[PDB]
Amino acid sequence: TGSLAGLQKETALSVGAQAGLAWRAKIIDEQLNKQARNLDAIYDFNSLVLEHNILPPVLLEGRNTLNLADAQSIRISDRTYKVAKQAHFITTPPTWRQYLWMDYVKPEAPKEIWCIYTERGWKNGIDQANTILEENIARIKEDFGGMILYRKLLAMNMVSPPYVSHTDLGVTGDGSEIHIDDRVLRITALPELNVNSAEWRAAVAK
Amino acid sequence: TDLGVTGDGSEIHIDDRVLRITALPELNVNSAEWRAAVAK
Amino acid sequence: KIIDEQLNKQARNLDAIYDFNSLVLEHNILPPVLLEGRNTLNLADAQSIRISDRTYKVAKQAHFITTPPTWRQYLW
Amino acid sequence: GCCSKMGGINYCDSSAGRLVCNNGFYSTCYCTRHAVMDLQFLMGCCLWHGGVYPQLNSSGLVVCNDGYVSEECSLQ
Amino acid sequence: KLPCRVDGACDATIIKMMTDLNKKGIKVASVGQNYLISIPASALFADQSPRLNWASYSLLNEIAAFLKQFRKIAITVTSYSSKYVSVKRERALTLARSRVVSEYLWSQGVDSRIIFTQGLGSDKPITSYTLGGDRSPNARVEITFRRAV
Amino acid sequence: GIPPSANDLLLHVLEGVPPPGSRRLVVSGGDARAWLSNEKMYVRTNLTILSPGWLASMTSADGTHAYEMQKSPVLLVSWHGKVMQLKVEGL
Amino acid sequence: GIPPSANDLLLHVLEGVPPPGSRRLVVSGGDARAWLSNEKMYVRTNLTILSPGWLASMTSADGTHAYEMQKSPVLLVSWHGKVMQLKVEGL
Amino acid sequence: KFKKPPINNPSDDATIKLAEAAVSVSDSMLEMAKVEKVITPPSKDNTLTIPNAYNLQARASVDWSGPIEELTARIAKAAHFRFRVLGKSPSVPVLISISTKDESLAEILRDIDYQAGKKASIHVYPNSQVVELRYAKIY
Amino acid sequence: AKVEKVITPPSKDNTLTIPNAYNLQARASVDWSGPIEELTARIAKAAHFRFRVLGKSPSVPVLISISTKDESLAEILRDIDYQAGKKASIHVYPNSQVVELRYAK
Amino acid sequence: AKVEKVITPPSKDNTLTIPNAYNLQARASVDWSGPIEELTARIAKAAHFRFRVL
Repeated sequence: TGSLAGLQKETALSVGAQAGLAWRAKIIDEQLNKQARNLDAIYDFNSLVLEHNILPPVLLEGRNTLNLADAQSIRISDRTYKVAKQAHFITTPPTWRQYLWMDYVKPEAPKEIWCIYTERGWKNGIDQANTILEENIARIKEDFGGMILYRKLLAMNMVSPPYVSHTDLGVTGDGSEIHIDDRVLRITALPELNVNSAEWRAAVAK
Repeated sequence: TDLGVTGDGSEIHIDDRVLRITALPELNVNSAEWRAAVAK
Repeated sequence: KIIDEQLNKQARNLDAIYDFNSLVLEHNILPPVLLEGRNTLNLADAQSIRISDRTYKVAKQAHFITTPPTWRQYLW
Repeated sequence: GCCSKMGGINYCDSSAGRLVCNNGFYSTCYCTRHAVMDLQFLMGCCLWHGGVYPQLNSSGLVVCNDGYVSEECSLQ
Repeated sequence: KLPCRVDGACDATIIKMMTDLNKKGIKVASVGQNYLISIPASALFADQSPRLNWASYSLLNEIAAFLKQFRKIAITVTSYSSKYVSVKRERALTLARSRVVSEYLWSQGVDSRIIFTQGLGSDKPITSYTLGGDRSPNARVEITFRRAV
Repeated sequence: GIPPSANDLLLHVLEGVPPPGSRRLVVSGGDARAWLSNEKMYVRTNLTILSPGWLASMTSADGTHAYEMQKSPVLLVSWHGKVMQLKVEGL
Repeated sequence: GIPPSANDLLLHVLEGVPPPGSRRLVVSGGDARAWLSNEKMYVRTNLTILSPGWLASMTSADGTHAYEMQKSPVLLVSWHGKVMQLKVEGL
Repeated sequence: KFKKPPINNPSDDATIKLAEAAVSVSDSMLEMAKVEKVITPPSKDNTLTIPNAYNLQARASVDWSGPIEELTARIAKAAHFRFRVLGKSPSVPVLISISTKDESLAEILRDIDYQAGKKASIHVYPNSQVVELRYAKIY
Repeated sequence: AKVEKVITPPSKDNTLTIPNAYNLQARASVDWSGPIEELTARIAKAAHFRFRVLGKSPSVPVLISISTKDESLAEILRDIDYQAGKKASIHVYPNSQVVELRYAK
Repeated sequence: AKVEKVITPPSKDNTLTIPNAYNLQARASVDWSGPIEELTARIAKAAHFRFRVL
């Protein structure tokens, strides 16, 4: 071990990690509640909804793509576009509390080297809660950015808008139950990317 | 091989290029085409 | 450990000496490895021998790469 | 003592991975693991390979994930 | 097992070097993340010649020991002088002074990537009192950089 | 036969969302994130990977790179013209 | 095929009578009643439900709303321009 | 003594991460709004539909996160105007979110009309002193 | 490297120069990855020039990629002409204010 | 290198493509091991020249 002249406990982490995770989750929830109106101003899902209360789809973009498939051959691409999620009817707009709110339940179910390992478990729990919050922020950022990208591609005429057909029935029903004005709404064409590049429109900003 | 805008309505690629090497390097056995080098 | 410290002290000279980045071909292809032999004799058995003046052999073949090799994959 | 001969530690800026003192000066101490460290010496064997393949061996041989055998971690 | 700080650096040592340099007479300034070291030419060179004194190497060692405390990418060394004969002679003098100063600084162990050198002659004076020669306050060398992260 | 275009998980790696079914890896020494899904590493960073070699690559609009490569406990990166190493745990 | 028009239990929810075979749920924080019949909540209130999303809705003449939705232990409502939460117990 | 001027309260890493997300959300919105403005140039403004008059210059600071009709009725009642509704309200309610500080009632009504979009419209008749909210001919 | 590198003299460099008209120094902000003709027509319309095409479009169109935040229209046109290669060329006539996209035979 | 120089004699030099001028004579000591664009941009910024990418 070193030179020739030199030749010649585990439960503390487990009980600290849960308490650190719960405490950091409570502090994160309080910090989220302090900034409720700013988050509502930033993640405004309500003003991105289309005409017939339809949530816009989510689009993903990649640039400068290379793939080494095997030896002797490679495949490269300039840009790529993908439809990650598809449009559908909604009744309510989404909110940030379904993405960012962390779960808090108070743990009420509980010395020479005990303190340092309890502190190590405390730090591990705080780091785990921070990682969970970072992943939630990345998820909500992706879901907002795809809806922004859909509007930009619709402005540059690369996606098709959804198509809505409505049928108006009159006074329907039998003698035991009537409905006065019935309308059935159905969307018939989902949004999709186009491959005919001759109809794409460019934008030059002065 | 140069491909333009390829794909379906759910995923597109703008400019595709497929590169493939066709002949590996090899020694030649015809000694009549070798070139000598004299350094002054 | 001592050899690793000696390798770490002379790091910037090793990249200048074993510059694999300057030998890469046009389409990011690593060049092949060739081996050379001179003045070769073989005694296969009695009453018969075979001699050659020079010999050339391909040891490894060219392929596509994304990154050049470094000396740390060999010497560390 | 990180912010010595200053006003003490204000907070950990995790965007840069550094502590901030009570004046407007950045501290030299790290406070996140995702900070710019000039790491040049790393420990462990089967480095510059896939790592240690996790089988338990009857002999003292250590094999990497790409089939290479590490003589340094191998028992004699 | 991971390091807890950048090696060979301490905030108290940084404050001590800044206080000692400002007490002796070398100007050290910091605005935001930019740092400036201003040095009079009489404390480094002879009378209007690009020859260093033998006793100024201790000052250059102190400046190098201050410069090793930070992490940085590019350093700029700029030289300014006064009017002696013409503009060509003073421009060549300032370029030679910046070359010698940056040569000794690069010989010492500063961990920078690029060091730039320029000599502007007498184009940018900081004081309207221009009666002195090499004792004038507007004959100087300036070392500027930005602290990285 | 036409070679495959790319892997579609790299868009989620570019956005920062981990692929489903993967597990996290601990990266020290720099600003990078890594995940392991199918005995392959997926790395999200804005540095330049130099030594170990990658299989596929994508780039975002703001300069963030996404890599697909084999598993390895060390990465060699260039930060601002200076070469350093990143250490990967949890493999 | 033509989609179904509505659920006829919402008329009884609007009147205030619970559906038969259901069970009561406890609602705190506001003026609302809830019942659980077929792993679905039926909510009678005059507030506006914002976050969780409902499956069907009816409205009475005096401004009372009836909702059909999936079960959830929390409701997000708007009272008079202010956003608050309602707690649902007994699920 | 060496100091630098910004010394605020200590920060939280959660707020740091939220700020890092929000800056990139903000400049994505800025780029996309620039592209949309370049592609489609607007030509008409709602000053013709909503003109100003006397006793519409009383001011208000408002923070509202609910339906449009109650807020519009409160603005009309404070402006001493009659309130009229045309059309039928949809089953999915029209939701607005307004957070201003010390601006005129005409500007508030114009911002509400702009945020309503394709679902509702606001008209003001100063001769009859009438604020009208009309719903869209949709569904 | 000195032996291996081959260059060209600047006298016979086949690259479009700056036309230095007054209307072509206006800054722009372009993000585009597609056909050359639509972007060139939009640049001409922003620069208040006329736009004309001589040649025929191939089966596979010429694809360019321009992504800049603050750049002049003449520099954008120079980058477009460089990225087009041997398949297309862009000529600028300022006396009769027109741009011309000429395809390769 | 001697064999390659004997086989292929070079004929052109990049002085024509990259000429010298005033304020390109400031000096620098550099130790760079990365991509070309950032280093070229730093050299152009120190030389007070505009930077263009094609």
